[PDB]
Amino acid sequence: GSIKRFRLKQRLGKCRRQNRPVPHWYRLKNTKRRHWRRTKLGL
Amino acid sequence: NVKAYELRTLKKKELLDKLDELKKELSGLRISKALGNSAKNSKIHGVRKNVARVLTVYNQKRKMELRQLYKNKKFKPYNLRKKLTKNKRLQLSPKQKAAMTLRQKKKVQNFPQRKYLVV
Amino acid sequence: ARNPKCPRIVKSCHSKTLDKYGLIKYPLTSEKAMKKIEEINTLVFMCDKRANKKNIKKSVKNLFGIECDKVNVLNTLNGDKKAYVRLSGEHDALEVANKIG
Amino acid sequence: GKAGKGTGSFGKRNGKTHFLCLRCGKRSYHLQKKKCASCGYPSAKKRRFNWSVKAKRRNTTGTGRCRYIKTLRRKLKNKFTEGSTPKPK
RNA sequence: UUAUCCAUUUAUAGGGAUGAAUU
RNA sequence: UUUGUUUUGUAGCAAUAGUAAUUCGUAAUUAUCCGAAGUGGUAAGGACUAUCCUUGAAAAAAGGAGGGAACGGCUUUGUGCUUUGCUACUCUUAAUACUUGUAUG
RNA sequence: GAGAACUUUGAAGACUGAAGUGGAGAAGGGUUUCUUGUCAACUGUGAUUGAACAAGAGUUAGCCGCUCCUAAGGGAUAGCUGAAAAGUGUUUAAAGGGGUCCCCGUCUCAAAAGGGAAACAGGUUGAUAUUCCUGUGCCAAUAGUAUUAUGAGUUAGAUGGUAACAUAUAUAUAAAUGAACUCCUUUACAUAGGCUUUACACUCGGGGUGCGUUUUCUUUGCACUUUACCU
RNA sequence: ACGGACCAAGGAGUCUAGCAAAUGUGCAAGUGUAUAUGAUUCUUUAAACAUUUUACGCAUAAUUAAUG
RNA sequence: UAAAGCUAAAUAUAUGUAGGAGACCGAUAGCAAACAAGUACCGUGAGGGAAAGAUGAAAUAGUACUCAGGAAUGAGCAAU
RNA sequence: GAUGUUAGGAGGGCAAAUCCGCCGAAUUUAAGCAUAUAAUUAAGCGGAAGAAAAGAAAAUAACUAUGAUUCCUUUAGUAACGGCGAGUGAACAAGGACCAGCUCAAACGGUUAAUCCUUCGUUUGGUGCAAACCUUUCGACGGAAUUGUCGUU
Ligand SMILES: [Mg+2]
Ligand SMILES: [Mg+2]
Ligand SMILES: [Mg+2]
Ligand SMILES: [Mg+2]
Ligand SMILES: [Mg+2]
Ligand SMILES: [Mg+2]
Ligand SMILES: [Mg+2]
Ligand SMILES: [Mg+2]
Ligand SMILES: [Mg+2]
Ligand SMILES: [Mg+2]
Ligand SMILES: [Mg+2]
Ligand SMILES: [Mg+2]
Ligand SMILES: [Mg+2]
Ligand SMILES: [Mg+2]
Ligand SMILES: [Mg+2]
Ligand SMILES: [Mg+2]
Ligand SMILES: [Mg+2]
Ligand SMILES: [Mg+2]
Ligand SMILES: [Mg+2]
Ligand SMILES: [Mg+2]
Ligand SMILES: [Mg+2]
Ligand SMILES: [Mg+2]
Ligand SMILES: [Mg+2]
Ligand SMILES: [Mg+2]
Ligand SMILES: [Mg+2]
Ligand SMILES: [Mg+2]
Ligand SMILES: [Mg+2]
Ligand SMILES: [Mg+2]
Ligand SMILES: [Mg+2]
Ligand SMILES: [Mg+2]
Ligand SMILES: [Mg+2]
Ligand SMILES: [Mg+2]
Ligand SMILES: [Mg+2]
Ligand SMILES: [Mg+2]
Ligand SMILES: [Mg+2]
Ligand SMILES: [Mg+2]
Ligand SMILES: [Mg+2]
Ligand SMILES: [Zn+2]
Repeated sequence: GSIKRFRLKQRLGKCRRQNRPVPHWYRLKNTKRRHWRRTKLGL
Repeated sequence: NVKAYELRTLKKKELLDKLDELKKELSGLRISKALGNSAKNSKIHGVRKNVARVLTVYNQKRKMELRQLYKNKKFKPYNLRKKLTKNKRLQLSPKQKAAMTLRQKKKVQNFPQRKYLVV
Repeated sequence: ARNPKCPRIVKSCHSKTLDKYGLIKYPLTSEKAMKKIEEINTLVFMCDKRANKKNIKKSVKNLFGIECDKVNVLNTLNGDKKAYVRLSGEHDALEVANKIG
Repeated sequence: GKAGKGTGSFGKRNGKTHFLCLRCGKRSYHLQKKKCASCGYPSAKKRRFNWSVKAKRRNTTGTGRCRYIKTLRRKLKNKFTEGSTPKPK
């Protein structure tokens, strides 16, 4: 809820970071995307 | 863009001073990056590398001095001790392994495994 | 009382524990932060997740001619800390902002 | 009864029985029991079973960078004495 | 009775003739 | 020190804040903010009364009491203790200055 | 806007009807929040919308909680069991604290609804507010030595009051000797019934402001008239 | 009566142990060189070759609970 | 010659790493996994557990330009 | 005997294919099933190593005798066991691979523990650029040891 453990918060942050799409420039030298409503983190 | 061989000669205090300066520079770069800028965003990496090098040099120096301090004297700090696989450490020294009982030694001395060319 | 003939471990290496450089990571811009700087003489800094309020204050003191009245901090969901630093009335955050770059 | 065994009942499903688990990081730390279903956290052991071969394989030594073990590998081959650099120049 | 077993407590004076209570 | 009368104050917070206005300007002024009472819907408290073969947690923490251990300071002499001479002393808040790790969250 | 029944704005007409699709929270969720974009797919019709996609941005506390205490309980210490793994928790223990040697004494976890140091009001953001700002407070700390002031007591420890009991109002009621060792009390408690007191809420009558109705009628209908902790 | 909407790919008497008869082949009162050794054997060589300058199997004899 | 002990060799290895192989398999095969595979995802949990290779010699030839389109796309007398 | 954050040390966990203990089934086969069989197997738990374990005869034989273990070829699908059913099932010899033996206890030595260890050292060497190792003999101050170390077989 609105009162999380610090560790949990960190995990959430990490997940969020993971979520973001490939920086496009790489493509010139993702399958693991997630949606908060369809696949749960099961934390 | 200072390299290792130039830093080995410098006194520790001087090295420290250099390092602090480098750190300061890095901080500035970071600040710039944070602000809407992309001018010196690629310079930072080099600076970081330099800093790392400096740190390494200083660390090595520190280690050397420590080693000098703790020369012989039976026991030594576990870091300065010859770090090797635990099992190996546990294991008896080759000499120890060899060490036979007195009678056995005598026997060995008396009748060694001689070479006896057979024709 | 301990009386060790030789100390177990001697980390002769330069301290790993975060100094001022690394404690305080960078000033934050952002419209919010700019507003803060303008209206309430508060400087916003991204800082190490493991920096304490005292520590941050110390860093601030060291990194700039600034004195801090109060420091509020929060953990961002990017795994960084945001420190809201209110400066004492003697200082003008704007001028100090300018100085910082 | 609206809280029947199917859908009605699934609505009352709130509150973790297992959390993340320090040591394994696998959400199998039974909170109430204070024991990990996968590692047996508090028990000074890893809790692995020869009847769970797949499980064993998914958690063995080779899974996860081997921070130190990897570094050590090849040392034997080298057989370099400990604390020695190569000759300068 | 000493092995053993059970109980009791802070293991607290060897057996008989509707206040306070301590250095 | 007590009695009589008057003027104040939304008891301080408090009007500088709100709200409803009215303007003037490209934010400021002004005027308002208070006299009577009923309903008993909530909530809390109080004193009670009744029910029980049901009598309805514990500790951290705090307070009070009994009890009467110990007993001013300084100077000198002998081996913390004893003897001799002198009178501002024992408290207590707040402030301050100084060392000791940087003595407010 | 290429394109609109389902994007936005106005005007109607309607519903939800304080047991609300309204405010706050908990569990669970985890960036869904917000701004600027924006439409490949998804948004079972469309869609320019979106809880979608993209880029950023956003969560500030001594006082609100957790953090401390114990509860049902749990994990362990000593043992003792058991091949061990585990099962038990004083059953035959040399089991840290308080005072000036004695006197106590399993440890630790377990409540974000039990117990508990202390915070309120206005303002502010695109998104945070008892957390930021302005203002006013409160609580806990605060080493030693030395100065200071503040008042007590003495010339080793006040007084009043018949009594119930009261008294230090110094910026601030700070100060009313007290050790060991005890004894209490607070913490600290069920349910039902009514009765009372306060509070908010609602209402009524009047005055004061603005708005509404006016073919006719109405000294009229509605709105605002506010006041926090703390002392 | 059951199975089959359709199509593409996958999809089922195999492999080893010992025995058997069949037949092929070599040798034949013998046969099989087992392990293992040896080599002027070493990409193939984990095969091929060689068998110490009375091993054992099965067979050559059967029969009996059995000393035999 | 029990009720004390030690001791290399031959021998075993479906684990790990590193080599070398095949009358082996050839992307529904071969490890579950030729690919960001024990990955995504599912399960409270013990666990379960995929799909998914190929342009060309060369993208240092990955579609220029013109026209119609809101745009996608389409078409070209154009183009690799 | 407690006690020590005393000085110096060790154990714990991970990893298992081979390996060594324990502990321990059932499906299954017997055309049922109960002994048997699966199987001294799987799982469980504990422990090692590059191998482990075994090993230097309280061995086999009945010979003209062999001579630690292990492993292979063999004995041998044999002796034997087995509702004598299903099934199970060695060993000696023989041919090899490899071959390695030993020391404690006890006997003896008291004209004397001849032993051992901690700490502090002392000075010749050999390598290496260093880091480090590698050896060499020599005494102190402690202890341990007479409830027995060391030499002798
Ligand atoms: Mg939650
Ligand atoms: Mg859902
Ligand atoms: Mg905070
Ligand atoms: Mg059910
Ligand atoms: Mg539960
Ligand atoms: Mg006003
Ligand atoms: Mg719709
Ligand atoms: Mg209605
Ligand atoms: Mg209705
Ligand atoms: Mg709503
Ligand atoms: Mg939104
Ligand atoms: Mg649609
Ligand atoms: Mg939007
Ligand atoms: Mg998104
Ligand atoms: Mg609180
Ligand atoms: Mg406690
Ligand atoms: Mg309890
Ligand atoms: Mg237990
Ligand atoms: Mg607790
Ligand atoms: Mg509470
Ligand atoms: Mg049929
Ligand atoms: Mg059909
Ligand atoms: Mg079919
Ligand atoms: Mg086919
Ligand atoms: Mg034939
Ligand atoms: Mg042995
Ligand atoms: Mg495949
Ligand atoms: Mg272990
Ligand atoms: Mg058994
Ligand atoms: Mg059967
Ligand atoms: Mg059958
Ligand atoms: Mg097993
Ligand atoms: Mg091992
Ligand atoms: Mg061995
Ligand atoms: Mg054999
Ligand atoms: Mg035979
Ligand atoms: Mg058997
Ligand atoms: Zn775990």
